Formats: sequence, structure tokens, C-alpha cells
Amino acid sequence: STGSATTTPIDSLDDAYITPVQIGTPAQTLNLDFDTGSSDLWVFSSETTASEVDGQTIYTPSKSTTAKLLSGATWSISYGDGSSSSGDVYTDTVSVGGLTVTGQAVESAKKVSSSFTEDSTIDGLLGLAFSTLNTVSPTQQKTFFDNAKASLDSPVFTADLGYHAPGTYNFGFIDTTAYTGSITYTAVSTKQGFWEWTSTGYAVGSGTFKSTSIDGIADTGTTLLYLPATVVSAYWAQVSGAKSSSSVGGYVFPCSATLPSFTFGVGSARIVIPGDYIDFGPISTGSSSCFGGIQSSAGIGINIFGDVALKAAFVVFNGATTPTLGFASK
Repeated sequence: STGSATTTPIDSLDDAYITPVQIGTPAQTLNLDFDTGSSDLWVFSSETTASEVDGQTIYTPSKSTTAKLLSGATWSISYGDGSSSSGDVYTDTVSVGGLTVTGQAVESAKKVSSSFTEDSTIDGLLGLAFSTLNTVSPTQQKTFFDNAKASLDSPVFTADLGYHAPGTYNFGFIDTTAYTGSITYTAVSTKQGFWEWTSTGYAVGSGTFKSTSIDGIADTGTTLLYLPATVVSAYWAQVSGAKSSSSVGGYVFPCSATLPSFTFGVGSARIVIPGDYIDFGPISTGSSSCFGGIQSSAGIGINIFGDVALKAAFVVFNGATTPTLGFASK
């Protein structure tokens, strides 16, 4: 089997991407944030505290003839941005782009933190990291990809995120028309539960490539590119007037600037992020200070190849017995 679904930016900045997902019988379609940095499929629901729902579409398990309470199971998750959610668990039929999994754990939110409530466009998350990170207790549950894997034509999914435009998540096949050149594959460590890999270096604009190992995670659920402070300083030093602002929470730059590109290495291959992809717009409405799309990971503990980086590539998440990542230009 295969599946193919369009993913759409939630706003004009590509702050996140939503993909329609069918849950239950008859189908209830919710727009989920596919997140290769986490491993829970959770949804706003008829169980979510009413004051914490503000415009999201909810899953109502009592209206699904295939929903079953997973008795005793609870979940609770905290994300790197400080947001969180928790609740109980149903199993139900879940379909993405024509690919169907029966018995998928659908984690129903009883509580969500303010940033989820405040984002009416995201109805929940669909985790695509390794199932070892799934938070369901006392019986850990598998991701949608893990459940589908054995049925897929090939044990892979691909992320093809657009810049200010829709893109595609495919399951079970590699669309050879969706990228240019060849796909360069690179090793993955699953030791932390992430799609963790080592970039071979970087360049800023037309500058020379610096060969240096940068361990980080391919994370579709993180908006920006978070790299070591040395790398980030080297980038922003090429932008007149750019500075790190403690009060804003990162590097800002004059909105009048033209940003240089940023290149990262995948083995001997190179992925080029155009400068425009690094502009996240005014820090507040009407400001002439703009927020940068490349930020320091120093306070995180891990480097994160988020959407800013991934949207410049066609990315293969290869879930073979030994997982690997593939990157192609497009």
C-alpha cells in the first residue's frame, strides 16, 4: 500500500504545516501537524476542556463506530517550545492520503496548553519519530508509520514541504518526479528516539564550505533551524545590523535586509536554503525588526533541522531495519 497527502502552511510565514487525517467511522477529518520530532498522535476532542478549545475541529469518539477506549491508558507530553497536552486513549481507524491503519492509538486531549488553544488551525499532532518516545502509559503505543510499515510497498515516508506553498507527505514510495539530481542517504542514530543524523558542514551565502560534523535531528514539527552558536554567529555576521536580542529571544535583523543563503552538507552533497526562507517577518506587527529563521541551539541541548532546512529538500525517512535519512535538492 501507499498514501499521499498534501500538507499546507498554517500561515504566511510557514510557522507549521497541517495535513488532513481521517479518524473513525464515519470519517472525522482533522488537520494534524505531522511531527518527525515526536511519537504521539493526539487530537483535540469532545473530551478537551471546553475553555481550552478555540476554533479547532474536534474528534468525538462516541460518534465513531470503530472507536474503542484503550482501558487505563493515559498520555502526557511536553514539547521543546514549552507547550504540553495530556489525556486518555482510544484505538480507531486512521487514514492518511488513502493509507489506512486499523487499531491506531488516537490520544484524546483532556488538557492542552495555551499555545495549542491559541492556534485554531492545528487540530492535533501526528508523531513520526520512533515509537520508543511515545508517552502512552502503562502500555506504550506505536506511531502511525510504525503500524503501517509492514503493509507499505517500501518502509519509508517522505517529506516535501513547500516554501510559502503546499507540499506533500508520501508513505510507502519515493516519487522520483519530486526532486532533482540524486538522493544522498546518511546514517541515523535512533538512540534518542529521533531521526538523528550528522551534517558534514555548512556555508554562508557564496562563502567557502566549512567541513565540520553537526549532529542534529530532522524535525518537521519545529519551525526554525537551530544550530551551534558558532555557526549561527557566522551566518548573522553577514547581515548588516543583525544582532542577538535577549528581549526578543533570538537573532533579529533589519526587515530591509536581503538575507544570504545557508548551505548544509549531507555527506558529499549540499542543500541550499535560499535567504528568503530565513525571513520570519516583523517581531511584532509593524516593526522594522525581523525575526531570523536560523537560531542558536545552545539552550536546547540538540541541534534541530526544522522546517527552514527541510523545506529546501526532498527528505526520505527510511524506516528499514537500519533506518537512514535521504536528502535531495528539488
